[PDB]
Amino acid sequence: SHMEQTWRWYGPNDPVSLADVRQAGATGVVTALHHIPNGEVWSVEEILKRKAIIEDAGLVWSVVESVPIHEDIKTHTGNYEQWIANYQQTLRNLAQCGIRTVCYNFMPVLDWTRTDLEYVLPDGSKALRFDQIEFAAFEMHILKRPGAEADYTEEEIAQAAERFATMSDEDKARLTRNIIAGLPGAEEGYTLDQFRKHLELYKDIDKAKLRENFAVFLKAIIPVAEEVGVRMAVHPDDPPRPILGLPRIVSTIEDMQWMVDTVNSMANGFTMCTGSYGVRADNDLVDMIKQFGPRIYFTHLRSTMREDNPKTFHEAAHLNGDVDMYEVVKAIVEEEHRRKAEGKEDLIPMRPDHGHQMLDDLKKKTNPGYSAIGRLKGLAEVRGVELAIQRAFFS
Ligand SMILES: [Cl-]
Ligand SMILES: [Mn+2]
Repeated sequence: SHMEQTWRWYGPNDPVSLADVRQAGATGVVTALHHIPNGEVWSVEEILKRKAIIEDAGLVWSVVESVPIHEDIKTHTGNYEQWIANYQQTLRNLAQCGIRTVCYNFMPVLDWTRTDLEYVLPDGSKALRFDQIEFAAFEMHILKRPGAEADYTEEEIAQAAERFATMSDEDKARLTRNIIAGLPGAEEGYTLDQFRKHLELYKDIDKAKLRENFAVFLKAIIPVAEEVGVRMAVHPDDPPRPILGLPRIVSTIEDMQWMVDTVNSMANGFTMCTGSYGVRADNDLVDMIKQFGPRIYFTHLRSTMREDNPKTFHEAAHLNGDVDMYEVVKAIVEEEHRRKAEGKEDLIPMRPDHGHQMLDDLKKKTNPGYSAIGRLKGLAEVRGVELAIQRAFFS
């Protein structure tokens, strides 16, 4: 109702139109210049072009998701210094164009990851799924990573071998593409061989080293963001665990603390993605929001559901997953009101993030799962929750 409601739109080629976005009840658009090569400067011309198209539809461009971080920066090799300078200039250009919140991530090699993009739920809608056994089967029988076995239980290893033996040729190829070709919003994509040799760049990069590399990026980027009035909002790892023998360092409350300890500036902030942090039961989403609320500049309000094997999860309906959406939204609302009591008024933009593929969208080739109807539904659900919290607690 007064909640800042935003919606990820991929641009002119997105099958979801800006008219769909408005009718969904979003007033803001989340987007990026996906056609601009990784690490290159986003020009004022290109930024203003996307901005104009959005304003044309009676919308505003609210949040950038994402400005991609080149792999050279993550490995601290090659042309990292130039890429950093370009990132800095991109932020200057964005700010000069009046776009002041930037979502980004530091997931190395792979971005957000699923094994199944067409998982049929009991109601017939399709969800995204990370099947731990499918993922083990890929790692040990397709990628054949030495020695991936350490990441798994004896039971999971046995189940993987069995799942792999039931897979058709096409099952194996589709599983592979699902994991490495890049899901919607990802700025990296690989063939199996490209992927395998890219992994080698990380043989001596452990959690501590990757943090060092991230610190270099942050200490260079944040003062620029602060100088120009842009706020940075880091997106968590998805899933928030170390996969493929690579570290993942934006997964827990300790990682959040590490980022604040590393760069104190308030320009160094967070995207509270409840779908990603909520994958693992030991993340206390409400406490995360209570402790880091002043630095939360963007939220993704969706839910996953852990299955019998707690590392297996699929995307749930927004109000029916592991995320206690009531408590999460209450905490966000409480944070917005404490800003207002500090004499400010600084709303936290949200987007529904992912939705199930349902109704008319089932007959379509969609961006997984950035179909419109399921995301409209999640947005409507959270809108209702937030409105009632506002009235129950802040009227
Ligand atoms: Cl969205
Ligand atoms: Mn998210």
